Amino acid sequence: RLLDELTLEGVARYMQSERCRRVICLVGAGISTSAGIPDFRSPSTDNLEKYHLPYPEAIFEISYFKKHPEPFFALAKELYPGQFKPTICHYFMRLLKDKGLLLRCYTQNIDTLERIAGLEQEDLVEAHGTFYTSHCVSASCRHEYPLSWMKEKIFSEVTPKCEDCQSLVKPDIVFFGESLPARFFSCMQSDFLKVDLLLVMGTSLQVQPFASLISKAPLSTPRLLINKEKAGQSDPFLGMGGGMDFDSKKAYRDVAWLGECDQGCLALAELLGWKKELEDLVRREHASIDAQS
Amino acid sequence: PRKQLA
Ligand SMILES: *C(=O)CCCCCCCCCCCCC
Ligand SMILES: [Zn+2]
Repeated sequence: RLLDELTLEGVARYMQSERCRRVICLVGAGISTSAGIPDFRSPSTDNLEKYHLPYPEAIFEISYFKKHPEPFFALAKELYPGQFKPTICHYFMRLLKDKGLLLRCYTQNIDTLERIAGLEQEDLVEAHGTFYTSHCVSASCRHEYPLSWMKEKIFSEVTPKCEDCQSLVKPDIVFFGESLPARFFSCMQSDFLKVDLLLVMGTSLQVQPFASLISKAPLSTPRLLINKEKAGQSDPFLGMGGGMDFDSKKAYRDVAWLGECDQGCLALAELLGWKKELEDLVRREHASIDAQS
Repeated sequence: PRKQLA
């Protein structure tokens, strides 16, 4: 086994060893909740009577949306964060990148905080798209707009239309009925041949095909979950394909740290000697954002 | 593949 012990100390030791060079992060909603961004897959929200929808989940379906986009953008206004301040967990991944350890971050989130925290396009697989860019729905024009531009149109309740061709401009998220990004399957084929460590943060691993990513790790590859709850285990209510095994007598590589993601990454950082660097990074980045509204 | 809820 590559972990000397199935603890955070054990993972930290392995990370500082020569054996650990290429880290994949798998992240979800629980890495952005402390930034005041809710889980759009949990019981947030329900009262969409307003929008006269054929069925509830038509608000996030692509055919509906291209026909009647006003509902989605009005809800976008209600849900739009007052500020985009990435968390300790996002800045932790920036530390990984700075230290040469980050192979890739696969994210379920659309809130752009990974990019704001300084992960680049190349470092990221936005499994469900992002608000960071938007494009004109016309394939011939496909004009790109930044989030600031999308923000304004949303917060001014004026539908986003292309300046060049007056088409609708859709945020680059994956609505229901859209194809999952081809980059997801491309990168998965290539990345999991190189991975030395899977950091899994802020996801209960319920949405497919993202959940299946943990089965793509080599058998030897250590896997750490930072989360408010254990997750990723085999589910007998489905079949009975290599789920997380933390607590059995056959456990050899999987570790669960339970709590706020923020507190988990701080603890991992403290063990690695990075807590000061991480603190200094968050504070100057936060101040910088606070200063820019 | 396509993004489905159900
Ligand atoms: C597919 O799983 C994506 C689900 C989309 C959720 C609705 C979008 C919420 C709009 C608010 C944007 C605020 C964050 C940038
Ligand atoms: Zn256009």
